Amino acid sequence: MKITVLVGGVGGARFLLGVQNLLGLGSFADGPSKHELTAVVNIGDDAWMHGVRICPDLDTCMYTLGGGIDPDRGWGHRNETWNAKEELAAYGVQPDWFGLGDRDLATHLVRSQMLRAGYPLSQVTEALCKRWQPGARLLPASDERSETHVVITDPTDGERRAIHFQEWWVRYRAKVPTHSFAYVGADQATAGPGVVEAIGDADIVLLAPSNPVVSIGPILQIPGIRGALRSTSAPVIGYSPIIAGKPLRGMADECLKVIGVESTSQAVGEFFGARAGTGLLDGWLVHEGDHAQIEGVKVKAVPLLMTDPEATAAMVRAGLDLAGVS
Amino acid sequence: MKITVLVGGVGGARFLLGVQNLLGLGSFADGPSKHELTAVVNIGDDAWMHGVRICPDLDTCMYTLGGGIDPDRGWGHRNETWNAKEELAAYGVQPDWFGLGDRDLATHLVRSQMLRAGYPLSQVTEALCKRWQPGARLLPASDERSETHVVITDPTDGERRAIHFQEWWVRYRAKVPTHSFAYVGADQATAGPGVVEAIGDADIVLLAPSNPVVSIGPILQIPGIRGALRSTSAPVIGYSPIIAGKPLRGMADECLKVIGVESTSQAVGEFFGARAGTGLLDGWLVHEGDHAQIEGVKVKAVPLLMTDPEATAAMVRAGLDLAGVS
Ligand SMILES: Nc1nc2c(ncn2[C@@H]2O[C@H](COP(=O)(O)OP(=O)(O)O)[C@@H](O)[C@H]2O)c(=O)[nH]1
Ligand SMILES: Nc1nc2c(ncn2[C@@H]2O[C@H](COP(=O)(O)OP(=O)(O)O)[C@@H](O)[C@H]2O)c(=O)[nH]1
Ligand SMILES: [Ca+2]
Ligand SMILES: [Ca+2]
Ligand SMILES: [Ca+2]
Repeated sequence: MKITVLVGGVGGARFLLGVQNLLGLGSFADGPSKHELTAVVNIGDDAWMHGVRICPDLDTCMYTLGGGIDPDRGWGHRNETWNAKEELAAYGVQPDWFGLGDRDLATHLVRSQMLRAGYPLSQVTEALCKRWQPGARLLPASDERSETHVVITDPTDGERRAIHFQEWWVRYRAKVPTHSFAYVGADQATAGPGVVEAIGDADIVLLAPSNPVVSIGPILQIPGIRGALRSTSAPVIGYSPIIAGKPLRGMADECLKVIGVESTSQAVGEFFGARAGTGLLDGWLVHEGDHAQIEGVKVKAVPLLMTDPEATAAMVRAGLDLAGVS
Repeated sequence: MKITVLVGGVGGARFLLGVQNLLGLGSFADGPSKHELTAVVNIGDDAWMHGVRICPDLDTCMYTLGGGIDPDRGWGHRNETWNAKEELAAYGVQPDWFGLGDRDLATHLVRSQMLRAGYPLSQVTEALCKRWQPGARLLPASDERSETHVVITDPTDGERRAIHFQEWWVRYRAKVPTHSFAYVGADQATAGPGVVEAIGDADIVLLAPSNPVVSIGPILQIPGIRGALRSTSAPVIGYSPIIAGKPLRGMADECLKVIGVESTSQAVGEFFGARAGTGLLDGWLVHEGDHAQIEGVKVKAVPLLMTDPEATAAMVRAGLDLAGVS
């Protein structure tokens, strides 16, 4: 009755909604349910901005599962203003690095106050979730700092520099040469409380169809997490993030391009690799029409579009079935 | 050429406007400036709230002189939203009695980030004033903490408790039994950069008609400040904050009664005292019709209402005339 999903970004929050819908959790619950859902959440995008600690992936899961996301825009709070961001721009600090809405900042004020008072991020999340009540256990992949940076050629002096992923995404992406990722702090981090337990005891471990390099990937750089994934008796089912068939055939993933990986279901599959060898996957699900073949990994094409909680629920069901878990 | 004024918040900023209008400074500038205005600003109400440092008196002066104060509000940004505050409330956090505005939060966020990075308050203030361009030098009375505390009878248990001025002023509105004030940190606080020099090199020092107990008084408890005022070659001219029979906005009547001082123009003058003896004053201006007399103190009744910058400008000149300053 126990599911563990590794998540990051808007895509990860959407996948958890599918999981909740399938198992009657959170907003989809009718009576109190038979299953518990644990999310291991990326902290690679977390940063200190304007003296406050911002954790996007944990916040997006928490807001999404708590029913706080504006349905029209698809991100942020309902009835959101950006007045504090406006005054910051007048002050001269750069505030486009993250949405930084007024309602959003309240979360940041509360979290930063707890962190300064000695509460670890996992407990900070528990405290916020008492209000949001997402219907899932949102575990930060670590309580220690592990921030995704991008190494660029700085155009002001030609030097290699690491830039926080969020600054790279708004300002430098596609505008200067970019050489690699750095996981600043990862080597000094331990897996967050209950993360290795959640991976160890699960009936199944699901990799949401999030960005492989910068959403799932950074979770894997946290010491101990990869080991828990390679050892657990639970089947490990991955979902491909590559959806073909778009107008003009789509665009390659920019973060995959940094590490030189093609934007195909086959390449992302090899990226995570086979548990039978040195990799992470037992199963790899791809969208209708797509193909992959990887020595040791069971691949199945099924509809992989998170159109709505009901479509996402079907996708989760295809994961359980391919694992052989009920 | 050089004016130094000691100020509180709304009263202090309004008086500073009169000085600027008289001397063509700031928003009143109309050609090359011939005088420089320095404000020594109360830091007694400064507090850490929701993890950010609030400097009310410094901000009011800065907002007012910078044209960012909605006239109807009297303090705070114009077109101000309280969304973040509403969210803070949704989260169940304390203190819930103290409203932080969305536009106002940006000031606090920038100040807090800089103070935590090792910047002193004087440097933070100049940094903030580069945007606002107040047309005056806003000197925090100290860069060290010097916070006004209040001894009350707590109405929930009948026990004596000390509380920060913000709780006394904002939460209870001075309507709880109040026994004394404490200037916690004043003896340990060094006079802020340029504050002693501003008092020393001034042609005239003006005590603005701000709260005497909780606005001007707390400045005078900073050991260096009091010494400079009785030491400086400049005449020291004070303005009574009490208009006999004319209740003025604020709680100067409540704060005077705590220290056992009568609410009359003569009484506040006596509180500040005469430089000829143990005091600070050379001159004391009271409203037309009021009668006062302090041995060693030149007293003159003049129109003392800050209805608009021009009336205040007159009030400034009445100071200069009574001093004998051009
Ligand atoms: N398979 C699949 N992937 C999706 C779908 N919607 C979004 N994605 C993936 O979700 C990823 C979004 O990155 P994510 O880790 O969630 O961070 P985000 O940009 O904040 O959403 C993209 O790489 C997409 O390929 C979907 O319906 N199906
Ligand atoms: N003489 C005089 N005093 C005034 C006038 N308007 C307000 N005040 C005084 O200004 C004081 C507030 O100044 P201050 O302490 O700087 O304001 P706060 O910091 O916002 O409380 C009040 O206690 C009033 O007595 C006026 O027109 N004339
Ligand atoms: Ca299509
Ligand atoms: Ca004040
Ligand atoms: Ca000190």
